[PDB]
Amino acid sequence: NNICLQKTSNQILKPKLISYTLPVVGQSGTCITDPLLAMDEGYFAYSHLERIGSCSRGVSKQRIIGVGEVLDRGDEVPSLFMTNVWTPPNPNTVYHCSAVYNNEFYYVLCAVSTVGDPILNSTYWSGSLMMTRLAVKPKSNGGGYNQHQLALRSIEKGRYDKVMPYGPSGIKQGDTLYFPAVGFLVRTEFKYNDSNCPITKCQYSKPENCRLSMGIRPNSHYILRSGLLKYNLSDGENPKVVFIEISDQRLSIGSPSKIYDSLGQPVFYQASFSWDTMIKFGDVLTVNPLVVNWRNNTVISRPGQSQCPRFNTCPEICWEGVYNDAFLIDRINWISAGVFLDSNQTAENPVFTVFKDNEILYRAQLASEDTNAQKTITNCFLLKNKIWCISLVEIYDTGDNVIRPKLFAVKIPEQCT
Amino acid sequence: QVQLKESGPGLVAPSQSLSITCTVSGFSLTSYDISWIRQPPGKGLEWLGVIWTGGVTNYNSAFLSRLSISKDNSKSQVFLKMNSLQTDDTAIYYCVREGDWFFDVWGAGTTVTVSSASTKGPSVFPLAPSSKSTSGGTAALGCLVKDYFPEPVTVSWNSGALTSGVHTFPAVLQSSGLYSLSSVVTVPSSSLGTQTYICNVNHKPSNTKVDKKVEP
Amino acid sequence: DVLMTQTPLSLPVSLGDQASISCRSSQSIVHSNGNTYLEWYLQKPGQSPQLLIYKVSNRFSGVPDRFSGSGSGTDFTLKINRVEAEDLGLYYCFQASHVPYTFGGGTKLEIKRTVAAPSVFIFPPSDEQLKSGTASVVCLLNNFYPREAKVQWKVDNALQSGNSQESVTEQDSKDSTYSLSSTLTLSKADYEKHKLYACEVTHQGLSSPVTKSAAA
Ligand SMILES: *[C@@H]1O[C@H](CO[C@@H]2O[C@@H](C)[C@@H](O)[C@@H](O)[C@@H]2O)[C@@H](O[C@@H]2O[C@H](CO)[C@@H](O[C@@H]3O[C@H](CO)[C@@H](O)[C@H](O[C@H]4O[C@H](CO)[C@@H](O)[C@H](O[C@H]5O[C@H](CO)[C@@H](O)[C@H](O)[C@@H]5O)[C@@H]4O)[C@@H]3O)[C@H](O)[C@H]2NC(C)=O)[C@H](O)[C@H]1NC(C)=O
Ligand SMILES: *[C@@H]1O[C@H](CO)[C@@H](O[C@@H]2O[C@H](CO)[C@@H](O[C@@H]3O[C@H](CO)[C@@H](O)[C@H](O[C@H]4O[C@H](CO)[C@@H](O)[C@H](O)[C@@H]4O)[C@@H]3O)[C@H](O)[C@H]2NC(C)=O)[C@H](O)[C@H]1NC(C)=O
Ligand SMILES: *[C@@H]1O[C@H](CO)[C@@H](O[C@@H]2O[C@H](CO)[C@@H](O)[C@H](O)[C@H]2NC(C)=O)[C@H](O)[C@H]1NC(C)=O
Ligand SMILES: *[C@@H]1O[C@H](CO)[C@@H](O)[C@H](O)[C@H]1NC(C)=O
Repeated sequence: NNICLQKTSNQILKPKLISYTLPVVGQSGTCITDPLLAMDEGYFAYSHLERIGSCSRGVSKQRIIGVGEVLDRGDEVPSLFMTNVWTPPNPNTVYHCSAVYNNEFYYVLCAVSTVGDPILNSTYWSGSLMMTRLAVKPKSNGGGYNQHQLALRSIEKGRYDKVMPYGPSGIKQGDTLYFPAVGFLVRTEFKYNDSNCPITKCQYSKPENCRLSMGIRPNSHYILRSGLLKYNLSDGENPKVVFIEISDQRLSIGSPSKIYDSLGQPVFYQASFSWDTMIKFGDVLTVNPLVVNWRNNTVISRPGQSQCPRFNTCPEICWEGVYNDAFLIDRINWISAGVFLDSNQTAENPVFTVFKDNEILYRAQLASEDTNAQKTITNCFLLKNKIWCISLVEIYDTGDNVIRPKLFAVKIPEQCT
Repeated sequence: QVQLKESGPGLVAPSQSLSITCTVSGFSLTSYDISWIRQPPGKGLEWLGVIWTGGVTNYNSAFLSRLSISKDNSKSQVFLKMNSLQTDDTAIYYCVREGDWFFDVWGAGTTVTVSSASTKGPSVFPLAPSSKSTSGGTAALGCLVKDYFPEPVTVSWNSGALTSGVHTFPAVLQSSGLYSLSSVVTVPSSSLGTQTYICNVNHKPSNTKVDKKVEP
Repeated sequence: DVLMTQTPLSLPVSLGDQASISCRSSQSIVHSNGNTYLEWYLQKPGQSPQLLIYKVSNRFSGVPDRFSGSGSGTDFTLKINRVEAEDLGLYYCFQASHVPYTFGGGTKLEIKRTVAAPSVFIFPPSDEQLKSGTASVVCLLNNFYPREAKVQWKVDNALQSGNSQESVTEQDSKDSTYSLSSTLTLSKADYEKHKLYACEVTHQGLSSPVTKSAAA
């Protein structure tokens, strides 16, 4: 599996638009929000919420959770071929779905909330979760093989009041599924040392800021800590979910995260939703005591607002940013790939980027510099020995004043010229 | 208690930049999209920009070169910045909340005047009740607020105790370039000389709050 | 870039009668979603605009049922039957089917009411302002229906011109009336012991009252 290891102004990445595969009807005129794209083996899970009207508050038309195969579409280009689609009854109660694939089934764990987004109405949230299993290769049946919902006998959340899936994709190890998650911890019970917060090189930074921005506001009742939710299929007739907190090395507010096998090992990515705006991801050293050997990356960051803009590294009170994940594609050189919004303070201009810790190797702009965009989900795999990445990129449609997900399949280039 | 409150500079010199902060209460910026609308004095409403819950920003094409919209989710603040300001730019500026492409809730507005003049606090003078100001049992008493350049002034009677029969006239710019207005309250003739009436005037741009007692 | 035209700049209407405002869009306003995002907003005097109608005919929460939106394609009308006094203000149509969102030029609704007579009061300058070296004489016409009215200032018995600024309030919701302040501003020296500072009002519902001040 050989790819260019040299920085090169050449336009050697040539992405293909394969969004036609997904269930997006542009002609409907609808906003498509809350996307999820998970790929493992030859299979993928996909989800979105389709709205008539504004993306924030237009009326929900449908929530889709679908699974299928990633196949060579006929010309050595991968496409998504959806085979099994479930529309949740009561679309408005389903939030924060996360997907892990094991043994011919994709399992999606979703928060259920009749009080709104659990992150925003967190003290009133029931805490209840739903686990849905979808066959990737369905079969003619009279019951639930193709789709059924499971019983979570218990939820072991430890000292947290509430735990929740929080991010698109997880991993399997044996029969144990690990979803990216977040724990809600009462702020008064959050033990932290202000001296630890890194204000040494920052003149306007204050010691309180790191603790204060572990919540969505300085006076939030809860703080959010990222982690994993563990589901051992080979454990009782109805298994329990067990929350597993992330280590406190390079701690940031709990945010949409992702854990993925790449080249034989799990990698963890955490979105930077506050002041540590440099990309947070790296090899998982241990899963159950979750500790991530974070990359010390000096080139990739995300756009923010005025308080925590791109390239900010000084502690600050802020809850802003965008989920732009990255996929390791060569562990010998630690080269990774992702789509990043190449702007300091506005959510615009998606650029597909192949990069090292201290160097962007090569890039393709997928749209114009003025083109508004948001969430980005990248997944890479082999197709007949070719490293391919499929990136979902939320892009703004100025004609309908809405946002819609576009899919790019991008072959990583073997040769720099 | 859902409210949008706008803090602005009052006065902006031509070619310099306008900065307004909107503080939001009772709602989450992540929950609702926020838009900026301006009313030119006399003239009708115009829409400048929207900031989405995600942080996507959409702007009127005309102001795109000179206009930036930003938000702090943690401090519940939305910020509008404009550059190369000119007299046409002088307007009341509104921070609005949007549901389904409609504006459900509106800030009170902040008044922005583009001018090279200096801000100047008002001088308040009593408009005394008199036989000449009395018709039957009803009498008129008032205060004249004069010589304040920045446009917004608020006049209160008896510290907001008396709101009955109160008319505050629209301000007129004088040859001086300083605005003048009269606030008049109708009161019982019997009350005069036994009841004390004091105007309370606030001119936020000059941080002026003054009380003037009105006697016959 | 989609333009909204409101046909009546001014609409006068009696209580209990039906007011009908028109709005034309320069292009189709139907979205791909198939919803026409046409909205009607009211601005009562002194307030921020408030939402009345969205998606052409939907009444926003709280809006009484006598408010009514209709339309097709590019022609929209709002109807207010049984117009009440608290309805007076500025009405704007608005489209959010196309970015940039755009407003119409506005329509002022005025309430036709029975002729009411002004109450006229005169206020002589405070000695405090007279210490300032300026002299302001204020004339107040209170609660008159036909806005049109003439105020004449006579210093001694000489008609004066070029020294007076007038200011009129917006129609009051409660009584459908207007009020007016005519200020005469002179220098202390120019207030040359002239006696007979007088204020002559003429209004549709009168036969010409005068109110006058002897200088000391
Ligand atoms: C998007 O944001 C990035 C990041 O901005 C940085 O982080 C954010 C969060 C904020 O904190 C912001 O304030 C930060 O700048 C911007 O890129 C950054 O741009 C700055 C300024 O252009 C760069 O700083 C320079 O880096 C170069 C090395 O590459 C260095 O030579 C510069 O030296 C300057 O400062 C010295 C003192 O520290 C001073 O002695 C120097 O004097 C010499 O040069 C002068 C001319 O430059 C000359 O007049 C003089 O006589 C001397 O010869 C000099 O003044 C300086 O340290 C950051 O490196 C850069 N960071 C990154 C990551 O790119 C982008 O600009 C912004 N994009 C847009 C479009 O705004
Ligand atoms: C980028 O730079 C940072 C420094 O800025 C660097 O941080 C270091 O990370 C490593 C790995 O997380 C830390 O090493 C750990 O230290 C603790 C305490 O000493 C040990 O208990 C850990 O050992 C456990 O894990 C090992 C690996 O699985 C096992 O082999 C071992 O048996 C234990 O189970 C581990 O050694 C280190 O302390 C920090 N601090 C430093 C050196 O500043 C980070 O690694 C760098 N990342 C990259 C990608 O290079
Ligand atoms: C969080 O959840 C609570 C509980 O459902 C919401 O409170 C209800 O609010 C509605 C309208 O505001 C009231 O009519 C009900 O009486 C409330 N219920 C209770 C049990 O008090 C609250 O509004 C939610 N907040 C957010 C931000 O979604
Ligand atoms: C899952 O449960 C089985 C027994 O129920 C155990 O043998 C196995 O080690 C468990 N796996 C994990 C990851 O805990």
